[PDB]
Amino acid sequence: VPIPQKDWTGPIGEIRILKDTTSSIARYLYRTWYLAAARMAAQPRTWDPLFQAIMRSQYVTARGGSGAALRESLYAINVS
Amino acid sequence: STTSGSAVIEKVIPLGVYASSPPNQSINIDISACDASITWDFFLSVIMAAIHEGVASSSIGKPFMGVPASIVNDESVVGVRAARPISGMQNMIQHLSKLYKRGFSYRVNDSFSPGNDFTHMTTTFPSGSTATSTEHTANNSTMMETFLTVWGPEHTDD
Amino acid sequence: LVNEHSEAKDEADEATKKQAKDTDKSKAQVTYSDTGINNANELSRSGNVDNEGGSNQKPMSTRIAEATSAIVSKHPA
Amino acid sequence: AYIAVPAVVDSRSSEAIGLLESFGVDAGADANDVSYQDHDYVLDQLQYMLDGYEAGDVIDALVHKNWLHHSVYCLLPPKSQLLEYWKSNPSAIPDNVDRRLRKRLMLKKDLRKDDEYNQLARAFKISDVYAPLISSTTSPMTMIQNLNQGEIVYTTTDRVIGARILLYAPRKYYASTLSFTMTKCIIPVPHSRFNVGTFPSIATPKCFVMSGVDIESIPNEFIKLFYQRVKSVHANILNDISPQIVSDMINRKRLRKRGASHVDVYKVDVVDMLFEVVDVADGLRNVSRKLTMHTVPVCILEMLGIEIADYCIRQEDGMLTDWFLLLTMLSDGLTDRRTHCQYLINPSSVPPDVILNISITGFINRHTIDVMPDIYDFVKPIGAVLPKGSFKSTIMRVLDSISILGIQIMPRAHVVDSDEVGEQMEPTFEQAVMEIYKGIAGVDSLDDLIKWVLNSDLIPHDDRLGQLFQAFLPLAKDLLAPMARKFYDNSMSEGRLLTFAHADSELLNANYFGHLLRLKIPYITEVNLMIRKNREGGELFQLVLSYLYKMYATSAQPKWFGSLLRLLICPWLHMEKLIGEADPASTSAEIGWHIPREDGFIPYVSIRAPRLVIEELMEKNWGQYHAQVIVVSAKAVIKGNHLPVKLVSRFACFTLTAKYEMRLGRGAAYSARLAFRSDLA
Amino acid sequence: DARAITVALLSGKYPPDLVTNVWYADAIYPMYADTEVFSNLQRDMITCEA
Amino acid sequence: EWALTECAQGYVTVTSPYAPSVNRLMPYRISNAERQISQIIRIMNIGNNA
Amino acid sequence: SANLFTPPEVLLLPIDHQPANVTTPTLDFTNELTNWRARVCELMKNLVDN
Amino acid sequence: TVIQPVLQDISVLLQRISPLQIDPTIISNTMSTVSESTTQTLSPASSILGKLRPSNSDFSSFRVALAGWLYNGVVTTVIDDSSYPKDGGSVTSLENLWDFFILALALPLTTDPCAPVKAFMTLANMMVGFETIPMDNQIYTQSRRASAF
Amino acid sequence: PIVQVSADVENKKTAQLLHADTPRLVTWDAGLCTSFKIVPIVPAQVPQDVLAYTFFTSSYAIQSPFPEAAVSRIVVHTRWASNVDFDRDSSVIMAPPTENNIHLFKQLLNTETLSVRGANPLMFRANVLHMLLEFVLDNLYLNRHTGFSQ
RNA sequence: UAUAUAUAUAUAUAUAUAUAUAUAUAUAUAU
RNA sequence: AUAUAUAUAUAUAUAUAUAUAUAUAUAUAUA
RNA sequence: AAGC
Repeated sequence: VPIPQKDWTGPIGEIRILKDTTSSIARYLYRTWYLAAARMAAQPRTWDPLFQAIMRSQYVTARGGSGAALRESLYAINVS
Repeated sequence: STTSGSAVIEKVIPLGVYASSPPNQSINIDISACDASITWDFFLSVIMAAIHEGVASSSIGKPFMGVPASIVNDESVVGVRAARPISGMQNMIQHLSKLYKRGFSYRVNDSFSPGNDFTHMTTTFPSGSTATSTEHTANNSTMMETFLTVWGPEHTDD
Repeated sequence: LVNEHSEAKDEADEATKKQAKDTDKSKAQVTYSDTGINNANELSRSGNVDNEGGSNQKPMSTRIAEATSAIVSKHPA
Repeated sequence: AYIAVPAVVDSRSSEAIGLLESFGVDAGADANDVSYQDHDYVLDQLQYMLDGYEAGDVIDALVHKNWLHHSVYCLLPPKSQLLEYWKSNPSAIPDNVDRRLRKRLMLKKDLRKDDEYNQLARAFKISDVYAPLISSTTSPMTMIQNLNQGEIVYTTTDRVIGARILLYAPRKYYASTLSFTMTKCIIPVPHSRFNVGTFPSIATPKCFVMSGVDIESIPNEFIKLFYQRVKSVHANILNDISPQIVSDMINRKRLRKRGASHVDVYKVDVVDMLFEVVDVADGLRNVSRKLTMHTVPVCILEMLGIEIADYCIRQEDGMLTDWFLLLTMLSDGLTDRRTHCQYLINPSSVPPDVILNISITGFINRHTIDVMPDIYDFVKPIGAVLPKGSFKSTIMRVLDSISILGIQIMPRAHVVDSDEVGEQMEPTFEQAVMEIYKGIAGVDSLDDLIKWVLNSDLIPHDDRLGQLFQAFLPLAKDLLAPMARKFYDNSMSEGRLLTFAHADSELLNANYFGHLLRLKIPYITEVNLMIRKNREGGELFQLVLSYLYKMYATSAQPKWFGSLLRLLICPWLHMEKLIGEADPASTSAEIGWHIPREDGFIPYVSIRAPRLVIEELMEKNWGQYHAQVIVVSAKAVIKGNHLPVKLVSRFACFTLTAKYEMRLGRGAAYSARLAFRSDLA
Repeated sequence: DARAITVALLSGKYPPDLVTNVWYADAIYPMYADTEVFSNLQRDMITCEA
Repeated sequence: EWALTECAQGYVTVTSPYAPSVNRLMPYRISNAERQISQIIRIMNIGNNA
Repeated sequence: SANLFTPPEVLLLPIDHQPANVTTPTLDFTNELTNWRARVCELMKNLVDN
Repeated sequence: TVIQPVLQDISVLLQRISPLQIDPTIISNTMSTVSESTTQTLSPASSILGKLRPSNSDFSSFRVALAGWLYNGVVTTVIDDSSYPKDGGSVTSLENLWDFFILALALPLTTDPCAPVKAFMTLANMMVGFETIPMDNQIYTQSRRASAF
Repeated sequence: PIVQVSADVENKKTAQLLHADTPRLVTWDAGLCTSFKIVPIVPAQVPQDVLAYTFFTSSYAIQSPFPEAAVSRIVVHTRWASNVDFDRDSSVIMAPPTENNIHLFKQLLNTETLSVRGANPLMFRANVLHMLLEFVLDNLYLNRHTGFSQ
């Protein structure tokens, strides 16, 4: 049972806002993620430079990352 | 939601021992092929929009993680098509939405099979990313709550 | 066809520039612009307005051209 | 005189291209009257500034910049490095410095442990020497005002906007700064009577602004935002002027080929088309509606003759004419000019909202837009998704009959129909869909299903269609998807193809490979079905099928179909204006897979371009990409990565599709690398 | 948050050498080059007109 | 300039020319009633929403 | 003036305002909030010593 | 542009006819004093020299000022606002005091009819917060910029 | 078709409150301050067998302030001679009465009307009021001084 | 034959960067 | 007093890059 | 190639 196509707004870049008149159950999922994002972004620790540094360093590990594909992807736009 | 590992010591034994003991009863629920079941059709198109919208206020005009702010086209309202500044998180959301809509490009090099290597286009959610387990848990809880609150009460009469 | 206020300001800049050249220095010691006085209401004579107070966005001759071209009559059929 | 236009302007490049008459301003005799200011670096500075400030206040500050007044920044090093710089070559110290510090700096001693220089340095700050300073805690308005009067503005940070940036002491001293944007080295322009710049300023009561009211039509994002904000704040103090006004003020006293350089072919000019739907059913007329067409390239309008007069768009058959289809096909939809909602076209001649005759009125906007959809990183097969009832046959037929420059772009053999997957099974998908009805209680025949699901107004009940989808989806996802997967896998082998589908989820579930495009149409597709006679299971079945596919599709905004045809056609049509006379032997090229044992070579891409461009293409690493060719009807498969688009050019319009064939014997699977086998001349 | 407000009340300092009439003259100067208020006035007029 | 000087509490000084002008048109003065109407409309928007 | 329930030009505060008479401020303990903090500290001190 | 050559050319004429010679070193050598090292770097003798900048040898401003007297009815000589103390200044700043001194001593040479008032107010501006005077106008305060008069 | 949509999701009250678009108050018109146009209806009976063609003024190619026709009528056409800088995009234009003008009076509430040649009389007043409002709105301009010549 | 634009080779002037060598001063270790 | 290491100042040489000028060659346009 |  899919979400009706008549229940979306115009695009904002790539995203598309979901209306509130929808009969689908997706509305509650949208509301939950909405409130979650709002509460997340309001935390002052989010803007602390150390927190952002920790998040950046989290995925910097000694394990593989498919670097080769990265390399030709960058070469595709003439960057060495 | 727990965060324990697969070492037996760090899990919640009390939860299981309490749940199994009568007169309590337990229901075991698992999602088959969970990663393959989360695509742009239903989930991603909603979660991405919700995250992008629920961040603009508390974050307007600020860079993040090295990602800067940018400007995007606006078409939400009918007729009026304008431009709109977005924060660093919203820039990341736009790019990640592009990636999610396109799919994924898996590269294979079968070492046990000479001449078996190619590229496979797929929409399955990645397993190697940092957002896998947390996202799966969040959607699990949200869908269960939605069932218990709205859909389920409206679909049974006993 | 430049605004009178603009010309008053633009002329001020040129005079200041030649001051610097005359005294072989990058920054002029005496300037005709960026003074304390708020001389905003200043006007300078420009080629934007004619003697009738009208806009010179179309030359006198051309205006006379359209004016008397509408009165002419041609030899009959 | 200053005029701001809604496009990026550069001192050297924008002059070579007819930027002013890319809008419509004639400017016949140059006479060194028009001048251009470089604003690209200003845009880069704006983007950099967006990392620390709101967009609105930055734009507001930038508006007050006087572009006819010359001034420039002067980046300085950090304080500690500034002193040690003054120690070396103690001949640049300004006279404003404390005499004690100046005397101590010329001491010629190492000053490592002076213990008196230390205190002097500690109690020293740059502002003591340089009056106007910016220290990363300064509002942009302050910077704009400081550049407004004075020639040199001193700063200790590189995050500034408004003008160029020069260097103080050599680069060795600057360690925190790494950006190479426009920071001029230690090494060190008049104004014409008219000046053209991208930005619009209010520093003067008569700095003019171009038409600029077509905010939605501005291609670039940053310029669009800038213009929107400017008119949303200072709407009442702007001097709006039209292209005709500019032409007059340029050619007042005088009125009574872009030289020779590299030419891009993906920059096209488009105009808004205004017309109406005059009804002449009797000897009299009507003015029923007034509509607008948005993105119509000028090349098409000049190609097929379009004047302003009383055009009829139907032939004796009763359906629409081909040229009207193409014209509506190249645009971005229609819009009513009274109510600003979207408009859709009724194809059939059914009383409600018929269109038989139209009358053009005029063309309002004109601007140059890029044509590259920007999702074209690699040369890949293309898959287009259109709803059922989208004139597929007519579009295919019209496209096939295009032989512009001896190449016959988009041949019928290089396109695959949506229904082609259907007849791979001996019972096609359609009869299985027909037989679905047996799985529904209370329905005994397909006709019963039709009258059950529709409400006498050809509308699904929005609930019964629910169980129709319930039954139909397993059929699709269990039968059509795998056969589609094999079909697409084989289809990729013959080479690049144009693929049509009905819902994108078909291609997604089939693991389709290549660029994916969702396109919509400015018509009522549903009405296109029931008029089309000679249907198999009845037209109403086709309507229900179309509804099922539309419900099957994903949630994604489909672009206008014109975005594809524009890329397919316009670059070639433009290039014909340049190459239509030269010798084809020199101005032609060919890219293909090389296989050594005359010599094996199968074409991949066809290139047409001027001689200089082809010569530049000749020296490129075409051997970097490898594929496996098997065998006239040969076919190959690429390993590794596909060919990036920029390797071809922003010039040299090429062919989007290709079919694999060997030109004049055992079956071989040797190897392949592609070579620039274009030509000798 | 009570904690934050208490921290603010307990830990406020001035710049080492403060002269108010100069500090404010320096700080306020840019912000009265903004013409948004007049635009708001015109918007307010149109509202009642409509 | 009088209004701007007043609103800045004397911390900012601005100047105006003193000579025959050319009758500029700067329509920015409206009655208090329109401001109150617009203010009320604006209140009713944010009604009961944080 | 867009004031509705208060006279124009008037801005209310929940703290008594007392204009400063010098431009080179120095520490001083004659304040409402300083007295409030002192009284609270004294109350706690009495509570401990009970 | 019409005026500029006339004033400038006369100024050069005065320079190349007057017996007066401008030798900045008279200021320099007569200071020949400096405060000691252990104490804070700011010192009045060093501070004034930096403000004067004796090394610079341009005096067109002085030479032109004389020529301005002959054409009072068409050109008004004034002191550039950049010469006034930053943000009005204050008497608490050693640097601002020298700004007052230089500015006050030079005003009588200009043809500005409002020169005395500017000389008065500029001290009042610096004096705010220590010394208060009554002001008739309820708009204009004592903190009004001096260059505006 | 034309059945419309009014429900709107309005979470962006914050954007409205923080910044509102300014109205476009001042606009300049350099053309004729008129909205009424005289149009010919039937071409003049020239040449004829009664009066020689040498009598008529048109035969000498003389411009006339008024149409030279057998029948002429007055038609409202807002800003038909104006030359403005900013367009208010609310023009009211009719055709000569020999040409049909029904579409103007069915623009407001005839969403149920089927025929293209018909209109519902009961919304005539509403359509007329809308037409008058647009007539007023399209004429809000300030006359501009261009220049003269003796 | 003359003028203009683009590319290549050589020489002169200005700026930046790197390396080497010599001398003087200060600190540490050994005789 | 001698040797080794580190830091600062001055001088000299070499190499590379960018900008301007001069000379020759090739391609295109104009007389 | 070989994740979180």
